[PDB]
Amino acid sequence: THSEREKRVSNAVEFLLDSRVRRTPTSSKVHFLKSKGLSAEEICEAFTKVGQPKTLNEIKRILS
Ligand SMILES: COc1ccc(CN2CCc3c(c(C(=O)N[C@H](CC(=O)O)c4ccccc4)nn3CCO)C2)c2ccccc12
Repeated sequence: THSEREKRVSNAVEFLLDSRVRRTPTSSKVHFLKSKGLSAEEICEAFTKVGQPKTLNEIKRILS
């Protein structure tokens, strides 16, 4: 069964794949994901898993 970390990342992946979401800016999505309890590293992992890679620095800059 999945760890809580795995559940967060999986939920994020399914989110980032939605067609409406894909049209929403990166910054809004990153703030959203942080509101669901994802760390910057977990957010960065989800973006890579869907083939929309972002640097960790980019995600950190949004969250700062
Ligand atoms: C920041 O921009 C937005 C946030 C939310 C929504 C609403 N839903 C879009 C589709 C969607 C959502 C969610 C979602 O919020 N899932 C959970 C919520 C929960 O269980 O608390 C979740 C997502 C990410 C991380 C953790 C949990 N999942 N999916 C895909 C499967 O339907 C949320 C948006 C819809 C259109 C465009 C932008 C959206």
